[PDB]
Amino acid sequence: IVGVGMEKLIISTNEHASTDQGKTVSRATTNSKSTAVQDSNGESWNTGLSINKGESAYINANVRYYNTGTAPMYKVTPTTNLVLDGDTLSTIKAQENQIGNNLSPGDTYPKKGLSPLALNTMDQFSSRLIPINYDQLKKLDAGKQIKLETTQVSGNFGTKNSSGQIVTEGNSWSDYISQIDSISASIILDTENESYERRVTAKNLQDPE
Amino acid sequence: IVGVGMEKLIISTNEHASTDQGKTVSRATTNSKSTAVQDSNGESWNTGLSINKGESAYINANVRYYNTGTAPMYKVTPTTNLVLDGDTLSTIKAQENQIGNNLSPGDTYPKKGLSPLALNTMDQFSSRLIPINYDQLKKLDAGKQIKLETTQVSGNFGTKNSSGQIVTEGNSWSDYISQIDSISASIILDTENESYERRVTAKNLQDPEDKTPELTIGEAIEKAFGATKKDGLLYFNDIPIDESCVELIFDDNTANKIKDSLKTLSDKKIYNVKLERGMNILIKTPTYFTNFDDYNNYPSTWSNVNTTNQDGLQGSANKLNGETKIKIPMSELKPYKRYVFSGYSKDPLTSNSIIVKIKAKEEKTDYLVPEQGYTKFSYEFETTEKDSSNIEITLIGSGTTYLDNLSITELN
Amino acid sequence: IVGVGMEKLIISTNEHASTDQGKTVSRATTNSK
Amino acid sequence: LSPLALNTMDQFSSRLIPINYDQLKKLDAGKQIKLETTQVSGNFGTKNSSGQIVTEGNSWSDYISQIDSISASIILDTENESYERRVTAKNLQDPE
Amino acid sequence: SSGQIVTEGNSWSDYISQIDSISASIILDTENESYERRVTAKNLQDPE
Amino acid sequence: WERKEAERIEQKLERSEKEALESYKKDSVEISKYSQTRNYFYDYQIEANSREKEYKELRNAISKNKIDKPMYVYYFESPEKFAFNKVIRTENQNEISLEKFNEFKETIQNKLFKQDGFKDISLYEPGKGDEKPTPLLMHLKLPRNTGMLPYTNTNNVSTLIEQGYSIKIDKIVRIVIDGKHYIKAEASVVSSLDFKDDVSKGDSWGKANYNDWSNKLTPNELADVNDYMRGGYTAINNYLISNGPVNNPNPELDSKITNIENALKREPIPTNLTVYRRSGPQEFGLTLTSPEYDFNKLENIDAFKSKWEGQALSYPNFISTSIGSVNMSAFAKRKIVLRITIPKGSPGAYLSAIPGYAGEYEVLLNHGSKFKINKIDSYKDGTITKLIVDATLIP
Ligand SMILES: [Ca+2]
Repeated sequence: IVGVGMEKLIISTNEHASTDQGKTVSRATTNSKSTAVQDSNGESWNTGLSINKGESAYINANVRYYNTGTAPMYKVTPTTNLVLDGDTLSTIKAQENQIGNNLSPGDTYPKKGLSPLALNTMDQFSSRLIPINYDQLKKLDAGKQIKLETTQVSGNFGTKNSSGQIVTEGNSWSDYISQIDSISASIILDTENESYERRVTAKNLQDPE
Repeated sequence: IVGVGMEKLIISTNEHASTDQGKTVSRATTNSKSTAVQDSNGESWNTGLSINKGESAYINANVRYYNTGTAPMYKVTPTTNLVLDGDTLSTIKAQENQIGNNLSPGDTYPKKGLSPLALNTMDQFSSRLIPINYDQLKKLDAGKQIKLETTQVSGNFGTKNSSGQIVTEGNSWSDYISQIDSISASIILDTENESYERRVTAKNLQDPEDKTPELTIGEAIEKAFGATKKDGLLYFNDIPIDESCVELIFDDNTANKIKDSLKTLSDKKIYNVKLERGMNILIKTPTYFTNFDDYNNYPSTWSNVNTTNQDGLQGSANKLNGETKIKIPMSELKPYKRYVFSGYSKDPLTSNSIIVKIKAKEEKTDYLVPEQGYTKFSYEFETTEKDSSNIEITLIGSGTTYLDNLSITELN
Repeated sequence: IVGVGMEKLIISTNEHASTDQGKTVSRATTNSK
Repeated sequence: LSPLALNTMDQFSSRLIPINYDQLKKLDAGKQIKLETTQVSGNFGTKNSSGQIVTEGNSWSDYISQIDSISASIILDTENESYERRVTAKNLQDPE
Repeated sequence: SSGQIVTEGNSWSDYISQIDSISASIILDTENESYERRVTAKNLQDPE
Repeated sequence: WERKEAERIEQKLERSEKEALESYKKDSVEISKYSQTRNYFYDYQIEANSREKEYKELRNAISKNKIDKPMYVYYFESPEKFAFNKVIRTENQNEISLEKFNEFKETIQNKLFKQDGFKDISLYEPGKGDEKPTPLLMHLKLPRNTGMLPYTNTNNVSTLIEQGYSIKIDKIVRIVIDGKHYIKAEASVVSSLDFKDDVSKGDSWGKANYNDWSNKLTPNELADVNDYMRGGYTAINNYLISNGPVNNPNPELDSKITNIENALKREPIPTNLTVYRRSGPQEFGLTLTSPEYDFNKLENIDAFKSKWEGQALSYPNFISTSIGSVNMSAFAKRKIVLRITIPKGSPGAYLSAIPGYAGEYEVLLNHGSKFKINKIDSYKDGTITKLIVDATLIP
């Protein structure tokens, strides 16, 4: 049973700023019909500020994964929602930068004592950042918060042969989730410092077989 | 049976805005044949707005996946249209960010209690957003909405390998979709809070080598929905789904086939008609229905209550020369729906007709002439505002006529 | 036997349009002699 | 037929070959660019007993070093034609 | 087994550490060329 | 990994070899069974069979590819192949008893068992989805220069070999796989020289190894042994059977016996060799009219195996054997065929090396030789079933 918790979120405003300054020197001469000489000089300063309405800022979320089940998950690949007010800004599946190799029951990735990992890219090859609008940025500036919802998690399990050779590649937990949830009852014990979630098989009394 | 529904749409206008500000200081000196010193100060401001007519805005849609079949689907990858007026803006196949791992029958992705998922990329690697024109942006600002249509869904099924392990890779439902659709009839039960869609194999009578078993519509319905039989009628869980307790909607070919089969049939019931390939049958259970034996859900009550006569379709008639009055409080009816009031009527002796008066939004008065047998009339009405006056149904009549199985069913 | 039929075509003109507006204030002091 | 054009340097043939400003000035001053081939990759065909030929996975680079190590190279240079051959030579310090 | 030379999937990194772990390294420098070798050395703490 | 390795092999195969491999993939059992007992028929019978072409193509395809180092192969074998008729455990049982383990242990104590057919093996130990049809698992070490044909069958890279050796079991232990007890055996191959049907090769080898044998013979004893093997071998053998030296001693025939023994002892066989001989009922203490000589019924074979398999043998006279295994009209009636393995260095000679009609690929062995029977098996010869005895000569 794997879930994701967001610890803090960072805004990266996307603005372009400029600054100029110049100097000029001139000279003039007039001969009417009378002569004259004019000497001139000056300077200037400028500033600028350009902003894009399509992508006014970028966001970055620090997250952790936890396991409250009975079995480890290998190659943890969760999918998360980012919700601001009533809008799901984006849904990101974890890239190869945000994949946890091991997650034992009762453990955490990154392990306790380490900083949270940063989820700041949305494309497949981790080369594109997560944008937001001008209106969404204004909503954030007014004090509204972004929530993180986990919708699913992908992971592997290990199968052992007679010589103790563990293989996880190609063994997917998603193939068994529906079948386990269909024939089981869920029990949760909450305590105070740790939580446990279990599934226990239940009998169908309408089937004689 | 997997479909997609859109919750809301988000528009991201692609504009570039800039501001400038400056100040200047000058100095001049003129010498004529005299002197003159001039000091100049200045200031300025600027604003700008740039727009691209090709990609003026980007659109983001929040969607959900639902399943109404009998099997789960794995790696759900639907394809959708985005249509504004008569223009399909784009068709997107779901990428890794918009793929559902599991979808059990009757479930939803994301599960109930979670926010909808955002579909905001159109390329294969989720690296490019979905643009619209300047004209499409103007249409959107004018108040027009974008509709979403799902064209197809890709998914997997699970089998077992040489060991006990479950494998889903390489098992595709598209290899069986056409084969299942070609040899089956489709039956739908609508209910009120959940829909069910089924496919039941039908026999081809032109092929002498087709050994598939034969079925009628009633047997097919019972097998498809797991209905139980109490007294010769079908109940889904508690709702009666017998052909006289529900509304049946066919397509033209199915209606013609049932019409041709009825005239040669003995019992002359639709549930006794032989099932055939290509049929489209839709069952719509009523919101309120009374049979005068055991079932009654009306929030109000009928003025005439006399079930001492062993008549009617199923052992009850509850009708005499009096007048029947029902008062629907309008607090249990949806604001904007196209409701239908239906029932069965019979005159054992040829007598006067019945004054059917319906007052929901406008007063409607119509007459029907019952025959020696039972026929259904199925008049219609419509709610107004969810807070306006009540709904009044009056069935003024004489000649000690008979009624049974009165229902109120909604539709689009 | 599979064929394709087009039902309508949509044109997306690619133009870049901009709009600017400004202000200016000045003051000069001249001392002839 | 006309010579082929070599004008890209990435794997997907999407990026051209640039030069500096100093290199451009040198080119404009009359200097020339030479081409030197450093290696060639290719395949050989193995013919089945039923006259079937496959060239996938058969690489000459697996044999180039071995052929060069145990052979002597001979070149014949006639008019408008050249021939290059490798002939196996015996090693006398090896009795086997 | 067919009798042809194959160099695909045969990596030297699989053997670099193992060769360096059990060998002694000797280099001859001369004047115009350099030669580097590894020669297997015995471990006397292992009776096997 | 092995898919491109299987490809590189099949590419260079002939179209006939490809269709032979496909026919094997469809009907492996009958082809294997035919290859086991194919060389015990007549010369012309094996030529006209409707399955000899498949055997030739398959054996050529297998022998095309050879290995350069010894390696281990893993497969499941029926325990009755090692002359253990009882059941170690049923296919539904989970445990092997100590008594069954011990019985199997003293059954296979010091013996060599010959394998002579196609077999499907694996280069990796059985795992999870692998079929486990018998409670006996074999770890066999193949020798250098042995043929293996790795072919893909429904994705699974399977390997096919042909057996032409005799294996001996070194150690056996009881292991657990998935909650079931198995008997695991470490086996090794004992190489031997076997000319099954190609009598030409055996004749050439015997000529090359024994045409100079006469030269080493002193001329008087050479003519003496020659005259024996022409005319008096029957008389000498009959005198030996009746225990003549003990019952009615006489030096005239004892001289012949001593000369024969010394001449055979002069030059021994230089390599492990196998010979085939058709034996008569009088050799096993039976008569042609004895009911047990009919091997059509199972009980006759069962009794013969129970009373003979695993026991010893003793031939007071000399043993006449042939290198070839094909049936001859001289011994067509003989329902019992004797398979003998000659250890290297044992006395013997190739009689047919000398010019003239010395016999039919005749090989003679010293009198008084003892034999041990390892396994006995049956094969059908037309309307009757003949019986094959596998034995090893002991010094
Ligand atoms: Ca009724």
